[PDB]
Amino acid sequence: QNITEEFYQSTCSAVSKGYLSALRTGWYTSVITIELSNIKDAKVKLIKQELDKYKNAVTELQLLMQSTPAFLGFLLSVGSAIASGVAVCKVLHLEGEVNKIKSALLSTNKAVVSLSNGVSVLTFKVLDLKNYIDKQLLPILIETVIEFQQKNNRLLEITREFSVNAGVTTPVSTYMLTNSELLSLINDMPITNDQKKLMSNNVQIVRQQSYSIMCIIKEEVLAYVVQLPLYGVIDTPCWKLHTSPLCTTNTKEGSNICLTRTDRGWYCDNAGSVSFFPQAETCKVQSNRVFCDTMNSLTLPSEVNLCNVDIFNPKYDCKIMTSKTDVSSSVITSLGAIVSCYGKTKCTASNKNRGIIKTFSNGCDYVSNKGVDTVSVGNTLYYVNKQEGKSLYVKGEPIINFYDPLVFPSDEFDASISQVNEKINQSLAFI
Amino acid sequence: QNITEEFYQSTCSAVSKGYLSALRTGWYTSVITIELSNIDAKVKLIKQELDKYKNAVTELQLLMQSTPFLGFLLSVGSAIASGVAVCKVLHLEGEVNKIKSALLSTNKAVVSLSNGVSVLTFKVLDLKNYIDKQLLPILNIETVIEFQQKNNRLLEITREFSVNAGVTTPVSTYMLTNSELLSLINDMPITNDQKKLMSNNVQIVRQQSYSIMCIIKEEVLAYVVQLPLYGVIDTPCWKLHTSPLCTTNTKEGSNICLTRTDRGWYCDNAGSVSFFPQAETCKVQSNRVFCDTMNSLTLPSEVNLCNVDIFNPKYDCKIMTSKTDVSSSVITSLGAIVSCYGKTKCTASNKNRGIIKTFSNGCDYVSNKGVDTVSVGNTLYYVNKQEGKSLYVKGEPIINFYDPLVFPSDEFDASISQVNEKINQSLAFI
Amino acid sequence: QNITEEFYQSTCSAVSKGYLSALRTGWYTSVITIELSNIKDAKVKLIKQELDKYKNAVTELQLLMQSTPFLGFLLSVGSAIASGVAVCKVLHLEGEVNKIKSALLSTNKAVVSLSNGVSVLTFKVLDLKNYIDKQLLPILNSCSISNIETVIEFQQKNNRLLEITREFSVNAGVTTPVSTYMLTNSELLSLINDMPITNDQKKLMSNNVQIVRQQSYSIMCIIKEEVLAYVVQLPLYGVIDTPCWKLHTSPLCTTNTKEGSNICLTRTDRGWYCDNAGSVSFFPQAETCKVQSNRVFCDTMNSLTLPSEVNLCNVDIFNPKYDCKIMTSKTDVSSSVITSLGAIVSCYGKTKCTASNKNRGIIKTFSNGCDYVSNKGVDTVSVGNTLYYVNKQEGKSLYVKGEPIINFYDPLVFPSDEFDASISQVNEKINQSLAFI
Ligand SMILES: *[C@@H]1O[C@H](CO)[C@@H](O)[C@H](O)[C@H]1NC(C)=O
Repeated sequence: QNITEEFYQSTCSAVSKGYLSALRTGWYTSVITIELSNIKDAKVKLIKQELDKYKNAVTELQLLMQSTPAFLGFLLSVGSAIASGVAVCKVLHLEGEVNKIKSALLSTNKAVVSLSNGVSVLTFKVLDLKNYIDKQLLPILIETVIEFQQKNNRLLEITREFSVNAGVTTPVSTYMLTNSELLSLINDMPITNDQKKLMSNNVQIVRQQSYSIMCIIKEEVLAYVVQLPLYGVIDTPCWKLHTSPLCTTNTKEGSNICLTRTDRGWYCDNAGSVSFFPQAETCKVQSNRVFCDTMNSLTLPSEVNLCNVDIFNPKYDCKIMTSKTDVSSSVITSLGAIVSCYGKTKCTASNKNRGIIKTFSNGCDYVSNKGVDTVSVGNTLYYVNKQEGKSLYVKGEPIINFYDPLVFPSDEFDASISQVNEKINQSLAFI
Repeated sequence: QNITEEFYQSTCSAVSKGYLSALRTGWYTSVITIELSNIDAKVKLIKQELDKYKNAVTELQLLMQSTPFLGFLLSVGSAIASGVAVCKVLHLEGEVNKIKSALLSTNKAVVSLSNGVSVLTFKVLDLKNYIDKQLLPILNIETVIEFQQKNNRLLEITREFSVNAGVTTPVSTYMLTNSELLSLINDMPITNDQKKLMSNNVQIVRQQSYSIMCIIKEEVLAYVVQLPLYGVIDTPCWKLHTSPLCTTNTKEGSNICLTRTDRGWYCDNAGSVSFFPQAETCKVQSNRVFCDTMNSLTLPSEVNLCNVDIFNPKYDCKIMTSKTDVSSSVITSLGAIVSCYGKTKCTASNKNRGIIKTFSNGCDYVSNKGVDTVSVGNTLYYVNKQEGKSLYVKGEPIINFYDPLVFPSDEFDASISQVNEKINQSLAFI
Repeated sequence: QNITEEFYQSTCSAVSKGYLSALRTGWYTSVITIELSNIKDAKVKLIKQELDKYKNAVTELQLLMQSTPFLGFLLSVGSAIASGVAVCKVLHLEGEVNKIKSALLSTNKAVVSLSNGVSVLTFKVLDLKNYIDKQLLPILNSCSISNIETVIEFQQKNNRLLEITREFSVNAGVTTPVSTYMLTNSELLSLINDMPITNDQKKLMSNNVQIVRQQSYSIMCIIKEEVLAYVVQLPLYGVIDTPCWKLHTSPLCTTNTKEGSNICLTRTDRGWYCDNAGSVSFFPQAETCKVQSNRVFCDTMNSLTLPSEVNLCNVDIFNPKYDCKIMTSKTDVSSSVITSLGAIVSCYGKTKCTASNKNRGIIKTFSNGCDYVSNKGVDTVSVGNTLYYVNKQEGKSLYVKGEPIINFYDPLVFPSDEFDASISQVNEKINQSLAFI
């Protein structure tokens, strides 16, 4: 859609608006099964070599079944992403539970099984090795050799991925679940029509946010749980907040005070509140849609958005940190770049065909990506995002000029506007 | 075994007891060798397949060139230093020849290196034998397939080493098969109790092992597999869960917070306590916790007193202060800690019965008995359904003992005594 | 070369000198293309099974094309693949793939001038349209082919496409390091050789191809007009052979008997330092650099540009030209730092801190405070219940004797728990506390 961005000179921050939400709120757990076979000349020797790989893969999966679960980011909660999948896997260890799946997939490769614990799970049979080995390889004991290696390949690959990932893999590979299997799983998933179209148009993002959990191998059946994301929040407004240090620009070194907004990250409207994602690298952006997981979020009142327009508003205590580290840095935003230039650092913005077109002076400034290709801060070169969108420069006096350095708390790790004001009042009273 | 858990309302923390230790204290380094060879429509497939072998050897030669809350207090070390030491020995003249001669008659031998380390040495793939007897005279489609199967493991080993800078972890089944690993464990010069432990957790051994690409010389490809030795076994371990503890005043901006920063895994070890500040560095198998002592801090055993009496004089319990009253939850072994502040909706529900506990402002705790999920704001967390008894130790939140006008807020890494010291300095000025 | 190291007892820090720089400063973007074909008995089942893998890989690549893209907290925020994504955005323009398609008609290697002006080297590393249209089209248009060699030849020919699709699928279309399937050694060396760079840069990249792979990105881009194109982003080393040094720091605390009365001080400016264009490139997280013997490969994106006077903090932490960065606390836990030619040991409380030889046992027992031991005769360092191995690399260590600067401060007014402070900031806070008295 229409992505916009506003830079606030007063607080050295920028907000990118125009995004749509796709927040993970639930999990769909499906049981993927592979039917195995009960096993007690140069060409035939190749079959036994390939058959030993099958026997080793089963043994490795048995050993694998034993060892298996069966800025403000430090404020996040502690949870287990695969807990719902582990619950389905625990049920499969009950007596007769695997037989239910085995009987449901006797005539077809796709059925809905109601487990004993009550969970109704869609179950696939993606590879039938019992059918192949018992009917094609059992009576014998070059086309058979080649056909066997291709058919047996998927079991070997699934075993390798599970082995080097403690039985839990993410993203879900095409060997764990092919595109046709995943798309058909999405189509028959008991979800909204908006969710079906969303997941179908973003199959890769679904893979990256899914888990494959090695579960059980019993009664000639290998079963693993594929945990797919359910996006219960769709098409609500999201915005990304970029922050950078804001310092005074006094010439004499060591007399400068700094202030940095610590509330950077992704913000999305969610159920009357705002889901705040402090580590923006945990979200995946597709054009104008941002895919996040609510497990990596903090639930904040919607008034937190007021800190972008008025950092001194009384309705929300805007979070900042203070220091005297006036080092130069840059933040590449969605439609531009924030440049915090201090000291003797060379800060420029250049175009690919013409060289330097803007020289940044001391302080915090901003340039849009229109006509700009790269930004240099010191000895480092940064490439700006070339995505289309309008940027708006909101002129304002840097709020750091409002503070007296003699009483400014110049080392607050995780403070706020009111917290700094309270400390100033205590220091001024002593004077 | 018997997993128990105690929640301390006074300090907003919980301890899960009943675990047994398995701490990595040493390394066993083994030298894994693959013997290499110095080098029609159907033969065109062989020459294409032979180039894959030739490129993998060339790639390994280029690879040989490139030689191999309180977590910020951890020490700086190299996990593969012991394996690299063995790899440095293999570059000496005649050192590879000893391994080459020791594996002439068998695929498994114990070689004493020049530096003194006695290492078990495997020959897992013999390509010189295959190439010299079947492919040398030729330069039958069955031979082509036989070559691809024999050469497959070398391509995979080269592939894994290439995208991992020559050091891979966990050790894949291509670096070391289960039979090779089990036989390596069986002939390892360790106790029979340690052999059974490593054999019953071979995958965990893989996850805590390293494969170090080493040398390719004199028709021999050698890489070092570094297996963990668990020198601390079956000592008591406990996990400490912490969550922010804040006052619950209605008027915004007048609240102070306090959080115990000493969360993580704790295990008894040689008269002291090994403290693992980042609990994600340990692997739990039922009631046994596998950690690496390299990710631990050695603390006096009196650190345990912080759970029963945070104001005890024997240990200065570590805390951090702030005014960030955001709501959060911690899923423990047998329950969940919920820090609910402001206007946040914090509840605990059953899937068939709905909400059974509504958390009020402050720090509280719910056991997993009858509870399936915990909701804090817009986030849903699932509790552990494992069986075990929880004990709720009623207590006045210690944050109520402090005067907010002199309370040192925004202390990044402080302690009980350190906060008291700043309060006395602030009170004296008044 | 000659690696040396100096330990400063006064500040509980060590500097390792003698390294040479190889800093990533720019990106070279090349377009790697694979020409694909438009496609409408026991063996025919094998060919169609292998043909379905080709068709499934193309579909997966299409879905993949749809979804297209101590002081480290002070580092700048950027996108490492922005330059490659910018080139990939150009390839979505009409007729842009056709230009590449026509430019690689006669050769497998050509320089294409894009519409926006960027000149990119373009490779054709695999021609599947040539194989399928000439060998597989007549067979399927009739069936029942009788020599099995064609089936094996097809799967081997199709193998590289399957692997590239697999790596791109489980990595969101961006892979790093660049595998040999994305770009073979022969392809990479020829790409390096024809890269319009200095001969010094060519020799450096050729002798360290693995580091080039590890510092490169492969970005899946577009699949259109029977052409699969992905962008490989290779590192440009614009800073070469300048002096580098690594600064190791450890907490420096007092050793008072009464518990809880001790103050601590730690230099926070640890990391890699390299001379660069009159300033110093400072890499606070040293784990982001790769060391090859005595050459250090870093990426400037993980660096801060500091004035060269920052080096004065190693010889005189109280110098007036640069405000040396420190942090203060009262956390007297024991820890160790393994340096290039030794080990720093901060031993506090009742912890057992020793340095031992495997054949000779303990040769140094550390007392309370911060000390240092060289790797001469030392194999391991033990702090508490943890064992660390020292580097056995040859080199001279110099012990710069000095009284620990923490003894210069009065604990009653010492500003404890300063998360990110400095020498001057601590002095300023002390002066305000002393004025109140
Ligand atoms: C302050 O000093 C007194 C003794 O003078 C001591 O009892 C107290 O614990 C100290 N701390 C506080 C917070 O009062």
